[PDB]
Amino acid sequence: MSVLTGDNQQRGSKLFKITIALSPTLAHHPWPGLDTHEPSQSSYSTIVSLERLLPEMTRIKRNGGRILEITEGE
Amino acid sequence: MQDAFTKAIVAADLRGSFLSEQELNQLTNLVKESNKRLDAVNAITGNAAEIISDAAHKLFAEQTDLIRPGGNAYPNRRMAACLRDMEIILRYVSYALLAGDASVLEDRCLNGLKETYVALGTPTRSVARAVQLMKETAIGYVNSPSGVTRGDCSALVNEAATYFDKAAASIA
Amino acid sequence: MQDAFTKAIVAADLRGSFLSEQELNQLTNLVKESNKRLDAVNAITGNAAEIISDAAHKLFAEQTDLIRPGGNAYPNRRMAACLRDMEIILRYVSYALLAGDASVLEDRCLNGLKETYVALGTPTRSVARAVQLMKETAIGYVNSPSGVTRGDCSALVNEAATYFDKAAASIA
Amino acid sequence: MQDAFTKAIVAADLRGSFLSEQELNQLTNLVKESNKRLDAVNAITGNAAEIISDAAHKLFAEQTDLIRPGGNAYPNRRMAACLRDMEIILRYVSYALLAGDASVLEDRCLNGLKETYVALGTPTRSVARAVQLMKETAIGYVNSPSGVTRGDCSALVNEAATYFDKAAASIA
Amino acid sequence: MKTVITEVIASADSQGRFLNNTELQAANGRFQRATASMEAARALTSNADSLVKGAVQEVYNKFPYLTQPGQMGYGDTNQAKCARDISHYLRFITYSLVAGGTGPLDDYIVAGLREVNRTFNLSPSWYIEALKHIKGKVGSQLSGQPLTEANAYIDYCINALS
Amino acid sequence: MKTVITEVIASADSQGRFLNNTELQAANGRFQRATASMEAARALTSNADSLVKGAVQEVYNKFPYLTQPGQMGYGDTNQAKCARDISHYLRFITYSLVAGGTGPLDDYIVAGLREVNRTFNLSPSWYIEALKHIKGKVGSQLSGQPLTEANAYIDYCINALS
Amino acid sequence: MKTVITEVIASADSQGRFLNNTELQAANGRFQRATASMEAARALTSNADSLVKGAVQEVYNKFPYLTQPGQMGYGDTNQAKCARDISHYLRFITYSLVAGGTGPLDDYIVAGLREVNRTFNLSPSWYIEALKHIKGKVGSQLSGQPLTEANAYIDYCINALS
Amino acid sequence: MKTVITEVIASADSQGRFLNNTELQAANGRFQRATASMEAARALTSNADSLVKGAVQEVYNKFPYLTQPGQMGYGDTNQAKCARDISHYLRFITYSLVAGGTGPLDDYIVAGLREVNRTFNLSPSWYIEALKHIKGKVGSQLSGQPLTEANAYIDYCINALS
Amino acid sequence: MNVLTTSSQRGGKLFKVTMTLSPALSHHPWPSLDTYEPSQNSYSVVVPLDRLLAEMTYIKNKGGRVLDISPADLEALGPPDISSVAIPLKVELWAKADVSDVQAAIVAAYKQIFGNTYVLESERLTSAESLLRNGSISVREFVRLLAKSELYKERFFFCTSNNRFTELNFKHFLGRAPYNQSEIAAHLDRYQTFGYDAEIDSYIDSDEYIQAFGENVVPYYRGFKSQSGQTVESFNRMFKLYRGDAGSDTNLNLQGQKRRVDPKNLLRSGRGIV
Ligand SMILES: CCC1=C(C)/C(=C/C2=NC(=C\c3[nH]c(/C=C4\NC(=O)[C@H](C)[C@H]4CC)c(C)c3CCC(=O)O)/C(CCC(=O)O)=C2C)NC1=O
Ligand SMILES: CCC1=C(C)/C(=C/C2=NC(=C\c3[nH]c(/C=C4\NC(=O)[C@H](C)[C@H]4CC)c(C)c3CCC(=O)O)/C(CCC(=O)O)=C2C)NC1=O
Ligand SMILES: CCC1=C(C)/C(=C/C2=NC(=C\c3[nH]c(/C=C4\NC(=O)[C@H](C)[C@H]4CC)c(C)c3CCC(=O)O)/C(CCC(=O)O)=C2C)NC1=O
Ligand SMILES: CCC1=C(C)/C(=C/C2=NC(=C\c3[nH]c(/C=C4\NC(=O)[C@H](C)[C@H]4CC)c(C)c3CCC(=O)O)/C(CCC(=O)O)=C2C)NC1=O
Ligand SMILES: CCC1=C(C)/C(=C/C2=NC(=C\c3[nH]c(/C=C4\NC(=O)[C@H](C)[C@H]4CC)c(C)c3CCC(=O)O)/C(CCC(=O)O)=C2C)NC1=O
Ligand SMILES: CCC1=C(C)/C(=C/C2=NC(=C\c3[nH]c(/C=C4\NC(=O)[C@H](C)[C@H]4CC)c(C)c3CCC(=O)O)/C(CCC(=O)O)=C2C)NC1=O
Ligand SMILES: CCC1=C(C)/C(=C/C2=NC(=C\c3[nH]c(/C=C4\NC(=O)[C@H](C)[C@H]4CC)c(C)c3CCC(=O)O)/C(CCC(=O)O)=C2C)NC1=O
Ligand SMILES: CCC1=C(C)/C(=C/C2=NC(=C\c3[nH]c(/C=C4\NC(=O)[C@H](C)[C@H]4CC)c(C)c3CCC(=O)O)/C(CCC(=O)O)=C2C)NC1=O
Ligand SMILES: CCC1=C(C)/C(=C/C2=NC(=C\c3[nH]c(/C=C4\NC(=O)[C@H](C)[C@H]4CC)c(C)c3CCC(=O)O)/C(CCC(=O)O)=C2C)NC1=O
Ligand SMILES: CCC1=C(C)/C(=C/C2=NC(=C\c3[nH]c(/C=C4\NC(=O)[C@H](C)[C@H]4CC)c(C)c3CCC(=O)O)/C(CCC(=O)O)=C2C)NC1=O
Ligand SMILES: CCC1=C(C)/C(=C/C2=NC(=C\c3[nH]c(/C=C4\NC(=O)[C@H](C)[C@H]4CC)c(C)c3CCC(=O)O)/C(CCC(=O)O)=C2C)NC1=O
Ligand SMILES: CCC1=C(C)/C(=C/C2=NC(=C\c3[nH]c(/C=C4\NC(=O)[C@H](C)[C@H]4CC)c(C)c3CCC(=O)O)/C(CCC(=O)O)=C2C)NC1=O
Repeated sequence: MSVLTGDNQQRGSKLFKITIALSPTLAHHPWPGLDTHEPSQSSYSTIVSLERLLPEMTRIKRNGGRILEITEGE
Repeated sequence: MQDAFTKAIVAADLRGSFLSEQELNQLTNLVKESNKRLDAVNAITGNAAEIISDAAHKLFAEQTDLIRPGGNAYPNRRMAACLRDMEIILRYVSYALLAGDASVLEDRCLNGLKETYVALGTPTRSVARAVQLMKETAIGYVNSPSGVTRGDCSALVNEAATYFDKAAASIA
Repeated sequence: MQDAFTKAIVAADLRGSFLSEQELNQLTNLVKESNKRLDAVNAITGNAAEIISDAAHKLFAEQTDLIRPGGNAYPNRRMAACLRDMEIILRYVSYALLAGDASVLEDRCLNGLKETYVALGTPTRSVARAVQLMKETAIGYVNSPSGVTRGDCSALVNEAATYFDKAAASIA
Repeated sequence: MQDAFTKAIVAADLRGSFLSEQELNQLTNLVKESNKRLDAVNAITGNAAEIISDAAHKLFAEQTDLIRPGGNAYPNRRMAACLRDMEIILRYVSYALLAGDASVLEDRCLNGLKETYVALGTPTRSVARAVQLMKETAIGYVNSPSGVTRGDCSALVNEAATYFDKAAASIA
Repeated sequence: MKTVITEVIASADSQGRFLNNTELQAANGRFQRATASMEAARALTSNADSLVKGAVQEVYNKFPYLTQPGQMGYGDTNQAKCARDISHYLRFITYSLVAGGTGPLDDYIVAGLREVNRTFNLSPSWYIEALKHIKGKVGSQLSGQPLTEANAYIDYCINALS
Repeated sequence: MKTVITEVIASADSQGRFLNNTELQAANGRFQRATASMEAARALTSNADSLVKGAVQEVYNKFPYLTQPGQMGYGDTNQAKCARDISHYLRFITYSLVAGGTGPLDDYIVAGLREVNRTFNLSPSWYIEALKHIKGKVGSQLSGQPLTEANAYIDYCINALS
Repeated sequence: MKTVITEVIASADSQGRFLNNTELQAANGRFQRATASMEAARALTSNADSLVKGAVQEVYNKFPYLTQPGQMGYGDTNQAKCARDISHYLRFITYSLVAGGTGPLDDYIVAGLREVNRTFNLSPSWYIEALKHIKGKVGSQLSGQPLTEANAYIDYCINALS
Repeated sequence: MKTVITEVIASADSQGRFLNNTELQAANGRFQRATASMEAARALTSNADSLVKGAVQEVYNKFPYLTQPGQMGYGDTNQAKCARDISHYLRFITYSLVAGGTGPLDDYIVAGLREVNRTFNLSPSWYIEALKHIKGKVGSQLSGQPLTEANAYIDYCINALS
Repeated sequence: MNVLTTSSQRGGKLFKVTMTLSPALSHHPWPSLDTYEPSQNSYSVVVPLDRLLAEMTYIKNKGGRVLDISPADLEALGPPDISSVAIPLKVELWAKADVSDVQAAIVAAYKQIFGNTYVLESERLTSAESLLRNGSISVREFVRLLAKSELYKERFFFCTSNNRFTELNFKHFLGRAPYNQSEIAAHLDRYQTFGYDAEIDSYIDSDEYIQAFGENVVPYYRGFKSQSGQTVESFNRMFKLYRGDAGSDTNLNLQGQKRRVDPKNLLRSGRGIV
């Protein structure tokens, strides 16, 4: 389950579980048709280390998806 | 991944046993019907595009709301996505028409589906309607093909149906 | 990402319609006030460092617990993180101000932020306050700048405030 | 990456100097002709597909060996690669044309081809011929467009040509 | 959704950077150009439908076999869905005009276009010919920079379909 | 080197895409803005001599102690290298004005600034105070959009140093 | 080039592994199947001439308008390049039959197909109709497993074009 | 679990692709081969009892010292766990025969083998010698393609242990 | 002396050598000063095995520097065959997979992302694969999850310079060679101030990446075909980057992980500032 297992090989210090409404702005099936996505990935839970927290968020917003939540990983 | 033999083997092993003469002959029969099975899988592959297309035409004939603004198969980006995962149910059901076991679905299609389409607000019955239409047409093709030897494929048509029906049930 | 025009377009499309003469002129007015808007965004960019610094000096003047051991802006590492967050929020507020829409702020910055801070033990009420101080000083600058043509920027000062107030509300 | 201004700046800096009144007015003139420049870049963008297509039809009209087996635009995979390269080069020529500097063209891209295609055995003179065909048609469009104000675009047509000619020379 | 404003903001954000004079100069372009854009928008807005019926018919006149029985320009439903589709294109053209970029076209018509058209047996040629016709008539509804804008976006759709 | 032109081209290239109406609108901003920019540039260019001597002195007047013996505002070489450095800043400001973006400042002064200043024991405060002074005097050499441009870039340097 | 043999070898290599009973069983399929495949190949090979002329004509009979002036089924060169193209397809079908996989079709016709057809204004519908016709006639040149093989590959091309 | 069927399906899935003639030819191999495989399976199944006792003993006859006190072929529990282990191998051989691939062997005996044997002080040599003996006797229970199959898998285990 | 034919005469192993010569070996017979031809700045010559020790000794003495020795017969078999990879097979992951659909993806991401080095079974990222199977994450994350892993850090980053890392990164993550000297520089400066992790994100959240791979497509080769905003010389870099189907990224080379794209070569495509 994306119910993070362990530290999910992130190492680092704290783990924050961040969920975003990722677009079609990002992702996109290799298919010929319209940079879409496979319904189901509307919200994308993801666990990142404290050191990598800021960079990831910057490139999430930059590519258009918007963060929906944030909780410390444990 | 399992196929019908692998499934037998896993159940035997859980007993600590060599395969039962029961299980052996069930598998001998699968080998017996395997040419028919190959034709059945070939029927789907050879008409994949039309199966998806025809299912599609009919889905939107019935549910003209999906192609209005506000609808989940509008605009082109989303209509393309719809065509794609109709292709999805079709192909995964076709790969299942091969194993003699649903697990390829229980392990994936029947797993996590609670927090999918439902999370998105995608109406599963409409996805299941497209699945149901793919089933009708796919089986149509399994039953009426190009110069295949005449015989009875109803056992295989049933089994293909249950794969289509698994997917539908899992999604709705 | 949305801007004020893009927002109009999305609402129009959900009706299946070309933009209403209502919506057209609302957007004509945004173009009318756009030089002022550019000065307002420029006011923030041109004083970003001081806006953060001055907010900061004042935050710790009020809340001397944050800079004691045990406090969330102690030692240097944590103070740098806090100074960095002040900059990040001021940055997305300026983006919203160029855009005429809060969405970039809500989607890339505010979404999940409160729950992050709570997980971290970062006192959200103090963060809300730091945002209130940035607002005071930022607007100060929007209202009293270098040789800009004299006129009325209160509409824009309000709108900037609501972006600061969104962030504060979202975090506290 | 350079544009025509950036180029001026780099040369000035190498003298340790503020821009010469000479260089200033050369750049004032570029700003003077910039609406024409935008139309010229727009002429190419607005007809990119036809420019490539028409160049292509004509390239293979002349060199019917490329579309025979043994030929470098056979089978479909290779033709798609060749069509893709035509687009890539037309694209960087349009970038150079917006920039006023072959620094995104001659600088940002005309070198390995000669040796590489000679190594791939690709006849460079034929590749230069494809660029000439694009050039002919592209300039055609720069000179005869939809309701643009009448005037003299020959300076810009020349400059566009030199970008096409750089590419040709670099590759043959 | 691609506009001058969103583009400069995206570029700032991705470098972790406040908007600077480079980015604000850019924005001024978009704001200075709103008047011409929005005049084109108003003219295209009020003179609208007939463009669709004109282009629909022209698809059948150029592909006669189209309006014959057994074909895809026959019966109320095909001809209805055609008008609708050209109307979608003109709608997004006006949106792209108003928005200051191709975003609306990219997100709602270009992304996925070919896959859809290929599954449904819709030839791009029709749509190009609908748009070529719309481009002919828009020659006398507008002029100057409003026409250039209208053209920019019509041509953008034609290239998306080639 | 960051200019409006290079930025839009970079963004097109990275998506494998021809320049479209979004990108050309952006470019028009940069070209429309050139007149104000270049007026600022000409005024800063001809006053350079005195702007530099004014700011150099102001560094000593605000930090009196710098000009005492054993200090870094003492002797011909320190005071010479100071004038030069402010002159470098004004030079790149004019370049940024002419170029239509912060590129010249980013590439030739900002990239590496702190490391250099830290190794050589140069306090940013001096440089901020040089620039604050230059900003005071440029208030009466320019006005309107040329002043706004001059300000944009002077302030950009001050933020780079804080 | 995708064949049963290359596929199993690829799968072994990528796991750093000798071919095992799984992979050799697979190969036996390809070898056992060669007889039917190669009978289809010989029949398609000697009838090539007429299969091509039959399908070429059928493209004009199904799309009558193609053969009128100003159209793409008119003049010696279009009609010549058409015969050639169907001949290419039949050629690669025979190759795929002989090779024991779709490789020849994948590498020489499928990779790039749509881009090429789209640049040159070639409708897949023609090619599907050429192939549907070839499929009709191959019904009486072959039967049993040679027909199934011929069908497999003809249908594979039709799906590649939809 | 590696079988011809799972392998071709895996390869299709990973390219996002329907099963094609390449993959179905492969499957036919596995199905055509089932008869020989399953004959080997039935013979190994009913002789299991004696094949195991034969190989167990042969481990002691080839390594006489194992059966002395203080050694790992002494006492009921060692000798019991040995019979069991060879029985595990024969069991998975029959499974691999029936399954059409090495999967059952790979997943249940090969993955982890050396780590386990090394921690428990079990020499592969014994197991190779058990299998060499089983291979000797299976020479007269089977012949033709059933023997080749039995051999394929016995040898596969011996290579896994070297 | 340049590009060779043939191997041996009596029998040998021909090695071709490359150097950089002073006017001490080769000069014009002119009236002044000794100079060698400017284009034979680095010169190469093929010598059979016995004459080889004597030649290297001579060259080193009279001033030259040996740049390389490599057998002639290695170097006669051309440049790689690229048919498998001109146009690849795309491998995507559907919403609701059949399970072995998902098996296909993992094997391919591995091959492509790790650059064809063997990833042994002890080695694989199992917990992360669990995630993809349940949906949870999409085919993009494993492309991102694999890159931040130690295995990726260890074979490609820790032991080579930053120039090399970035060049590999473009090949793996984007499928294309690195177009400009600016690209190399822009990246090296990012790693230096935001760390390794931020820098990894920068290829996976890029616009170029997003267009081609979207989110459910495994990154695949695409640099053997013309792309947009690609200098022309980036199609010759791709040959230097990929050495054939049996070639791989390999950090186990005797000489170590090194370059493959000459720094001089990158500058030919343009030089600016920053
Ligand atoms: C991690 C990889 C990944 C996946 C899998 C993903 C799924 C995903 N699908 C979405 C939407 C969507 N998905 C669909 C899909 C469908 N509609 C139907 O009727 C069919 C049953 C089905 C196609 C088979 C539609 C129609 C939407 C748009 C819903 C709306 O905005 O109303 C969204 C919302 C954001 C957007 O619209 O771009 C996400 C995040 N996103 C991702 O990043
Ligand atoms: C390339 C992979 C591959 C395929 C596809 C394959 C097909 C195949 N199908 C066969 C038979 C057949 N196939 C069918 C199938 C059908 N009968 C019907 O009436 C239905 C419409 C259809 C249901 C699926 C039947 C009835 C037979 C004859 C009985 C049998 O052999 O089991 C046979 C035995 C020879 C023959 O009688 O023609 C082969 C070899 N063999 C292969 O190696
Ligand atoms: C999307 C843009 C974005 C935001 C907004 C963001 C917030 C954010 N702030 C963080 C930490 C932090 N934030 C602060 C902030 C404060 N401490 C105080 O006492 C004050 C009340 C306040 C300053 C006003 C501190 C001290 C930490 C470090 C907490 C710790 O590690 O103990 C972290 C954890 C990762 C890290 O330390 O780098 C995130 C993700 N990250 C982002 O990427
Ligand atoms: C480089 C990007 C860029 C900027 C920044 C820009 C600014 C700009 N601000 C302007 C006007 C102005 N700007 C303001 C702004 C203000 N008035 C006040 O009293 C407040 C202190 C402040 C509130 C924000 C006002 C009142 C005008 C005159 C009215 C108007 O033109 O709307 C004008 C019209 C010319 C003029 O009257 O000076 C320009 C071009 N143009 C650009 O291209
Ligand atoms: C600076 C602008 C620019 C140019 C000009 C350019 C050329 C160029 N052409 C390439 C490939 C190619 N070019 C062709 C072209 C042809 N094949 C034929 O048989 C014909 C004779 C000819 C078409 C007329 C083909 C087939 C390939 C692929 C070669 C392969 O991968 O096997 C490649 C390798 C990268 C790739 O495949 O994308 C480059 C860099 N790249 C650039 O960035
Ligand atoms: C959206 C980006 C953008 C574009 C494209 C743009 C075009 C543009 N082209 C213009 C003029 C013009 N454009 C041309 C161009 C041509 N004359 C010819 O006869 C040739 C066929 C063609 C050569 C390229 C000429 C001659 C003028 C009038 C003179 C001038 O203003 O320089 C003008 C001044 C107003 C006018 O006279 O119409 C604008 C605004 N402005 C923009 O902001
Ligand atoms: C938001 C932007 C958007 C576009 C552009 C769009 C196109 C589009 N056109 C469609 C169908 C269609 N399109 C046409 C088009 C035509 N028929 C004719 O008489 C002419 C030849 C031609 C007009 C030039 C026809 C006949 C169909 C019905 C196809 C079918 O279901 O068989 C469908 C299938 C769903 C449906 O049946 O409505 C889509 C998605 N959908 C969108 O959401
Ligand atoms: C291209 C842009 C650029 C800048 C901005 C630049 C700054 C710069 N200032 C330097 C030194 C210096 N800078 C100063 C500055 C001052 N001394 C005073 O009297 C005042 C307090 C102050 C002026 C406000 C001094 C005294 C040195 C000599 C430091 C030393 O070597 O001890 C040096 C060291 C190399 C040298 O000694 O020249 C650099 C690189 N270099 C550049 O290339
Ligand atoms: C190796 C496999 C392979 C295929 C399949 C292939 C297709 C192909 N067909 C082409 C042209 C063509 N294809 C046709 C096709 C037709 N014209 C008609 O009368 C009918 C409607 C139709 C036949 C059904 C026509 C008319 C052209 C000329 C297009 C042009 O240049 O305008 C071209 C452009 C180069 C050229 O002009 O020859 C390619 C590459 N090329 C290949 O290398
Ligand atoms: C599913 C497949 C599978 C295999 C193959 C397997 C091997 C295996 N053999 C074991 C022990 C053993 N194996 C033997 C083997 C032998 N002793 C003798 O007399 C002979 C020399 C030899 C037989 C040739 C012995 C003596 C032990 C006990 C080792 C100990 O615990 O000290 C153990 C340790 C757990 C236990 O004590 O049972 C494993 C896991 N386990 C498995 O699950
Ligand atoms: C094909 C016609 C041809 C050319 C063009 C040529 C160039 C050339 N210039 C050389 C040296 C040289 N060239 C220069 C030139 C300069 N030094 C400077 O500082 C200035 C910037 C510049 C004069 C403007 C110098 C100083 C050397 C000697 C370098 C040395 O030995 O240290 C050499 C090395 C051999 C020699 O020294 O004779 C060659 C081959 N040789 C040729 O055969
Ligand atoms: C600048 C002054 C100068 C030096 C130093 C020099 C070295 C030199 N040693 C050479 C060969 C050689 N050098 C040796 C030396 C040795 N073989 C061994 O096993 C020992 C380890 C070692 C003796 C201690 C041998 C055996 C060859 C002949 C290699 C061959 O042809 O197979 C050659 C190739 C040309 C020739 O064989 O004459 C050169 C150039 N040449 C020079 O002009």
